[PDB]
Amino acid sequence: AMNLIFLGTSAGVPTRTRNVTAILLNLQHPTQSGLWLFDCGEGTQHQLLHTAFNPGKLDKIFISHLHGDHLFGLPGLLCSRSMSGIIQPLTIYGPQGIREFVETALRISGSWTDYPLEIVEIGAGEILDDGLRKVTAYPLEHPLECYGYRIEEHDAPGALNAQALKAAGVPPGPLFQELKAGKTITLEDGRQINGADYLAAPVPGKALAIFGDTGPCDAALDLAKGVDVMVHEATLDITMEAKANSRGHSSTRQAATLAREAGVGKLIITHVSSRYDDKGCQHLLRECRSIFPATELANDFTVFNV
Amino acid sequence: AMNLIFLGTSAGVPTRTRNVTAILLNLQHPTQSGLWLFDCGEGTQHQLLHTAFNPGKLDKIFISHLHGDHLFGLPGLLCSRSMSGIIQPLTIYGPQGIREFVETALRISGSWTDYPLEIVEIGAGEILDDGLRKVTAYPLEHPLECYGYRIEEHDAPGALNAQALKAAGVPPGPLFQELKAGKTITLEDGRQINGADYLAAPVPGKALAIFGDTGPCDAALDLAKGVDVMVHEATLDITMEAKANSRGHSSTRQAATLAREAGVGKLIITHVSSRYDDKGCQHLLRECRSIFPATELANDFTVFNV
Ligand SMILES: [Zn+2]
Ligand SMILES: [Zn+2]
Ligand SMILES: [Zn+2]
Ligand SMILES: [Zn+2]
Repeated sequence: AMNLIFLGTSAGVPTRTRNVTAILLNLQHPTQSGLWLFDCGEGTQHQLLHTAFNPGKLDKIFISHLHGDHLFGLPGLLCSRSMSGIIQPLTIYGPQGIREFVETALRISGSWTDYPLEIVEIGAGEILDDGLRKVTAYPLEHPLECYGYRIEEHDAPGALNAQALKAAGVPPGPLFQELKAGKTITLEDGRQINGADYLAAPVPGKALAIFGDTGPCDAALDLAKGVDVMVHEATLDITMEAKANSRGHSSTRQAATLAREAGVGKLIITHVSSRYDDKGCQHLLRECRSIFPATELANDFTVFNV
Repeated sequence: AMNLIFLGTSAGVPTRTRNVTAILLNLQHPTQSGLWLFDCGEGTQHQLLHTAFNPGKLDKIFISHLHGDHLFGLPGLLCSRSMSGIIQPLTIYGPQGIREFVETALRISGSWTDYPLEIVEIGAGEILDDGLRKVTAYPLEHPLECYGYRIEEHDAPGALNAQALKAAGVPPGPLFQELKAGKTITLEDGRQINGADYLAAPVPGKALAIFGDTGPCDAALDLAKGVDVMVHEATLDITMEAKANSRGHSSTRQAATLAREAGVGKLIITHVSSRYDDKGCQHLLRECRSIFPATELANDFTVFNV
């Protein structure tokens, strides 16, 4: 369950090596094994096309903000989806204007969809409840209304300790069913056993925070708070922190420090400036690591376990 | 002077091997050495970025029609142009709606340009006169208003035959200047020489026809008429001619036959269906060739001399 597949990792504009923003979320569930997409910069559909993922599995698309490097690319994807035989329904979630944009693009281009498409203009707060996980939007600091997304899968109820029960005399099968239900079923050995003393340790869910572009901000800490994996931009190095901050971006240290401040398992930085070359990106990594060793650099097509 | 650089050659949707439509026209002139772009499907700017062409030289963009596979990609290019330091002015020519599309995209995405941008809603007829060449729009048969573009460079006035003059006694230099002007300057050898009898054979210009998507149509022959190079779609093979024609497309034979009918030097087919693989595209080529041997298959990044 839960995989991140980076399609684009470049700030603002594409480069020979990194395409603009798009992050894929593979949700491997027993009955919810679908695909989710966070952002859609130009070329996203191309990027996808080169992977073996089934474009049909993708059912939801979450846009953080409407800047070209996170949005242009969506109209083409929608048309390509339809031109394939995909008919599985699709839902887009994003800030106001998202609907006007998509509609206009489709209108003028003489396009449609042969699959039901639902566009949802969102705002801060819970966005949806899978029944298995919930997504929550958090407002960030950026030139355009921009949301971060916290994806949390509800905690799994603690399961019965089969071994402990077997140890206690309860045989597998018959009264096993009942003890499962909760019944305080008594044993032929003259002894009552309350299944509630064996349904131990209810495993907590995995927590993921995919941020939208942002400079330091209040809500930032909430989104991050103890999440397993935190995806955060690191557009510029420390010496450019002011430049970054002025445009709604964060510096290497700012991201790492927030990681630390929020006690998150792993930090994945992206949206790196086209100004830095491969080595420059390793220098960015070092900056983050020397303030939070558990940081990694995303790359086009790089994968991550939540 | 005059080069075609194909950026995308795929019908409707991108593929692992061919991107959607975009054709580059390199105009190498003594004082007009700029770049021209015909169509802008998604990924066009990416495609460009991988070539050594100076994106700054590009000053004009011609859109045949507004279908996504010829249009999405334009907004991203404009933003990237501006994000570089490009300031050289840019002009877009295309059917109605082109302006509304570009503007809306830029508005919603919170973008601008730091270079003057001129959008021009066109219709049939001459589009511009370079002074060196003229571009003319021709209406075609397709689900959306779609124009073909004839680019003709005016004929070069015949130059003076230096040799013939030297043969006739006229020395290089002095009276050479005058004979150039037209003066019937007389020679010391007692003899008048009218420069008009030496300014021989006025070389005709090169003629290029970049078609937009189309099924057979009346105007098609005009656009094509004797042009040096004819770029025409060949979306489907002969056995699919009806399917093709029903959607505003042409079959292999239809394109070749029009080539022949119009007496054009070379035929370059593109906008091939993602349905055909490499071999299938060679089968498409054969079809064209057996009705007009001078046909070639465009490929992403393939170049052509007009
Ligand atoms: Zn961005
Ligand atoms: Zn942004
Ligand atoms: Zn087309
Ligand atoms: Zn079309």
